[PDB]
Amino acid sequence: AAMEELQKSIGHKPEPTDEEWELIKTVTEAHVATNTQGSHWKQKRKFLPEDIGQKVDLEAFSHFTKIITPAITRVVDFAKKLPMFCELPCEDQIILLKGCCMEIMSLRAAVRYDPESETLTLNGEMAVTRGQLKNGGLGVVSDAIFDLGMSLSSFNLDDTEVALLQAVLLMSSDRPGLACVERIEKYQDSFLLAFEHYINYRKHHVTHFWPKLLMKVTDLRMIGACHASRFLHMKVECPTELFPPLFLEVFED
Ligand SMILES: O=C(O)Cc1cc(I)c(Oc2ccc(O)c(I)c2)c(I)c1
Ligand SMILES: [As]
Ligand SMILES: [As]
Ligand SMILES: [As]
Ligand SMILES: [As]
Ligand SMILES: [As]
Ligand SMILES: [As]
Repeated sequence: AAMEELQKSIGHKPEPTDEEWELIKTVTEAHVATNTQGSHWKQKRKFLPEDIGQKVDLEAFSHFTKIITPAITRVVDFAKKLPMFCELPCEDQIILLKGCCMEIMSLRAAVRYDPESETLTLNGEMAVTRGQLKNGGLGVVSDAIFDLGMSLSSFNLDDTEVALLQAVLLMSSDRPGLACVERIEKYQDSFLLAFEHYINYRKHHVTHFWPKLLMKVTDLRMIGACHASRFLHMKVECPTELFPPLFLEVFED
């Protein structure tokens, strides 16, 4: 903990300390419990009819918002199982959640990318294509998520890495309106540090793994920001009635 810089300067790659291993277990379990069973959506997935999602294709949009509420609640459930999140005020809770929701949902869809069928599986239950997701309301956001998915294939991420990534997205102190900024940053730094150490232990046969991984954090933030804009365009090209209450609550002030 106190011998970070010096440990790096020598050339050693510090692995998780006992305190961090404990933190890693909590976050991983948090993710695993609120996410689909690994390597299961593959056999249980259902491809969306090729005729849907071939303006906003309201039919495809319909199919997506039908399962969007559970996807969102899974993210709240994840956040709930992290003590650091619970230590925070109600106002900060909501702000943090409204800001990372689409970032985490996208990472989750992205890691369930299948190069064979060239599809993503939403909620591990609905296999969709780039065009289908694009026409269903996401526009270029679909492109961004699929591009992310194709890229993540080489990273070979496990439940721990995806979980830590989600924790880093969640604890974003720059979220506007936050009140407990400096402690939300302490939490994030803590996650980032356990994360880097986890990566050293994992030793991916990939060059500059950590920095490349960090760039993904930025891409996920962009996907989120970009989706905020896609939501505005949705409220115009879509019947207000096809917007589940929680969907509206989380993305719009
Ligand atoms: O797969 C998961 O667990 C989470 C997940 C669930 C869904 I439904 C999803 O698609 C979206 C997201 C935002 C949006 O405005 C529209 I219309 C569709 C994505 I991307 C990810
Ligand atoms: As709680
Ligand atoms: As509140
Ligand atoms: As509470
Ligand atoms: As505070
Ligand atoms: As974009
Ligand atoms: As955009």
